[PDB]
Amino acid sequence: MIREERLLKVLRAPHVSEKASTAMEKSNTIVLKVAKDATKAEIKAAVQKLFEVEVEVVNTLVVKGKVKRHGQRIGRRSDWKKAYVTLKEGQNLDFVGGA
Amino acid sequence: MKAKELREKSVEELNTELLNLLREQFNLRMQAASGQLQQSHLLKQVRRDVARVKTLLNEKAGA
Amino acid sequence: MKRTFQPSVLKRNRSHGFRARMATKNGRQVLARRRAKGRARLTVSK
Amino acid sequence: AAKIRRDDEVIVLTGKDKGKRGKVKNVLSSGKVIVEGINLVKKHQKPVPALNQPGGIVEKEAAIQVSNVAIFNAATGKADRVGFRFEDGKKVRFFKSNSETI
Amino acid sequence: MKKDIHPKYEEITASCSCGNVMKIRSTVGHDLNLDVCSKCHPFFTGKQRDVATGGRVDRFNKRFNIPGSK
RNA sequence: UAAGGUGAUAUGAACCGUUAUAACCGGCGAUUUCCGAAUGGGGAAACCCAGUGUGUUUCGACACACUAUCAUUAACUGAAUCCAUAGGUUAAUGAGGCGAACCGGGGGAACUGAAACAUCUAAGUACCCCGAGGAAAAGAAAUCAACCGAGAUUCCCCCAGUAGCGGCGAGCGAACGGGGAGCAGCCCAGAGCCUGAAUCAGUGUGUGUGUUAGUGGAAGCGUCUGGAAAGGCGCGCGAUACAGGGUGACAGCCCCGUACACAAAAAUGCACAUGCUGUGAGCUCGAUGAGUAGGGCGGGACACGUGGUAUCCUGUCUGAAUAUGGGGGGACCAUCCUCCAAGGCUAAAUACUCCUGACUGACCGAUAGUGAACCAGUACCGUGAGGGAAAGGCGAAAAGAAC
RNA sequence: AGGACCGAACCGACUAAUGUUGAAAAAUUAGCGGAUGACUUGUGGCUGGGGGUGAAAGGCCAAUCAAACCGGGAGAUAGCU
RNA sequence: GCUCGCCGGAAGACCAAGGGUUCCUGUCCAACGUUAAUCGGGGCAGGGUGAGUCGACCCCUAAGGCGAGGCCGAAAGGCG
RNA sequence: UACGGUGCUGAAGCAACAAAUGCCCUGCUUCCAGGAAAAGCCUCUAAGCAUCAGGUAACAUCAAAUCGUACCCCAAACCG
Repeated sequence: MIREERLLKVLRAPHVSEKASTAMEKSNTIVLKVAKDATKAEIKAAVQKLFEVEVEVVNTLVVKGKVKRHGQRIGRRSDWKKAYVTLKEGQNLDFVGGA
Repeated sequence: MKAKELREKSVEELNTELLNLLREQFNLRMQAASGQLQQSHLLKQVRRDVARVKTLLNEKAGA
Repeated sequence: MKRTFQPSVLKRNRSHGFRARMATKNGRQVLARRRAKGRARLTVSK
Repeated sequence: AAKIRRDDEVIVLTGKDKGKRGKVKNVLSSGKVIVEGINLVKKHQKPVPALNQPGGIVEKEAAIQVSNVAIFNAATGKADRVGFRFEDGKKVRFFKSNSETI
Repeated sequence: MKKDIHPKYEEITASCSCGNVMKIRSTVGHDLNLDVCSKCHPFFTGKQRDVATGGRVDRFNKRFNIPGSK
């Protein structure tokens, strides 16, 4: 499957939050982050051919994250964008854990 | 190998090496999982080789 | 009476609009004297 | 770019440490050329709370720039500018104006 | 645009009825159409009648064609 | 070349690397997160969706390829109309996009020095609009004169502030005459003989030598005073190097400038020597595109602002003759002169210093100078259209509260 | 039925009263109507200079416009201490 | 705890003027609260607001933009 | 017990009475200033297919096309 596609710049690290605990019960609703070209189309095809595992449904999130670092009121905002995905029912973290 | 040491090669990394070379950024580069006394920030100090193909392929396809 | 200062986007098309500050020649000298020659920035494009 | 090749002995003479002698230095882009660290008594910093607060008071960065005595040998600190001839193919190492090269 | 065999004219100059007054004179505004032209159509052929005033040594080309051609 | 470096102004930390790609300079080339100037169509600047293809895939789809308005020539196509023409489907190619200002087109003011303001000056400047290149506008004589003559044009001192016009008002403001700068002639309307012979637009080559790396590049010690003696003396030496300012000061003496010897990949300056694609050369014989002008009345810029009237213009209209002359002789016409047939082409002199490069400063040394030292056209007012600041500057070593 | 008589915030504008040394170029407290329309009421594109809609006003129109918030004419005229 | 208040056409609700991410807490005093100052969106260390169906692409327009060819046009620009 | 909660488990479970700001009512009435167009809803053919193609149905699936969603209101980060 298609290897000339936007996946190569479009992921970031996983996002580690408490919902890897509280929300993951009889399936795995885990948190991710993704970069500036992430329309849902490019986040859909990525996980199965990059990380070796297979998801149902993806949700995608305009998080407009205000920052300051200059001492005098200002700085940057980034692309920031969070995602959610669905590591299915029972395969959880069974060889390695990306937290 | 700073790219320039492998130039003899019959094909370029878009043949599937492009992903074996880039998986680390999304699977290991998080808090301390790629290291804690030995590694830190990899992608320019050493691993800058991968970006260089993206001119070269345009370079070669025309030669 | 309803004085005065406020922000909005849709009201920029006859008065405050960057492509119209280049479309009109009257704006075009300002635009260069304000950034391209004026050593500066605007960036407020939103 | 300096053509004098970093293994070498120098002193301070363009300042009150007049006479203080040492070799190789520490050299980077825009370095103040600190001889061998010929400092006296000058504090270090205490930001950390834990067991290791830097007890130091000497050898931190103390300046006298470029070179005022063209590599010492016996006495005398000229000529600096003089650029010589072939020794390495791609570069040239230098000594001073009566002794050819190192 | 009306006389186009001799290209254009709207100048702005005046009628001096009491010293150099700015009562503008030169703005033409009168139009005519239609003549039996060099093939078959009694065609849209515009004038004032100027053009046709000027028509007394042409064979339907040597002046007429100036805007016809390019 | 010569060794260190990761453009930074928290440097914490990785990680290249002193063998000849670690960065970084430089010739040329290559790079697309979407807008895009942007262009299938849409526009509330950062687009949101049409069209049709392509290598190939875990056969989900994919990263990607290309289109428009014009000016101009091929091909196919095609009306109310035998025919004509118009209008589409392509094929090709370049410009439409962007400059402060010059320059060509014209516009373009109001009041205001005139002691009144409906002449003028104001003012061809505010701007706004349109062109197309670095130089232009020009320019090859219905030019100027007295019979002496001059030669595209006019420039430069003049003559002159002369002639010369006026609410007789304030402004505007020539030319000839002399000295000079200058100091040369063709081509069609076209056939022939001649025939890569003269030029240049291009596009590769060698030198003659540029552009910049690489190559370089000067003198001294002691002593009394001494945080730095780089002052003072001594002259122990110095000079086409004694800019200016840096190094903690005042340094011929260390400098960094000069003065001088050596030298590049690879496009490529310009001059030539050439080479490949394209041009026209030589010498006869032919050749002659009037709606052009005239007036009679308007609008006119002209040295002449209404007036008797002056062109070369311009607009409703009218309307000849080929140099066996008359268009005109800065009133009108003699005597008689000069341009010349109304198509196109010319070496020199003028301006724009974008910015960056060489040298002078009874010029700016932050009450300023290009809005400009900044990183200040940036923020303190703006329904805003944007007017733009109060503002020079610790100082061996951030040597920046050890203790 | 009637621009009814008498009804809520969606209306303006009578004199005061604590509005003038402002909460304020305008709004106020126990009060008080025009009661469904000669009503006012809101996103935005047509009125872009000597304006341009008229319950017809010299009031408007940025809040004090008989032409101002423009700075380019222009550091104008100047009988002006 | 103990006794009562203000908004009573509630500063109850979700979100449209884009100004935008400065809500919860973990912790804080200038760069501020004309009092204390523990609180004030002050302000800082974390992170964040999960939309195939919400509404706007769409097919769609009354008013109104632009618009082939054009009636015209000083250069501008006007109306369709 | 991390003093938020979550861990284990669990009653009862019927009818009357009275009014909407809302549901039915693009019903149905009453009065006239006279309440705007392409569509879904529902079907007629034109061509041209025409032993071909189309559409409607049981059930099997995949695509579900860049935002925004945070604080905030008959109204202190709008404006004043």
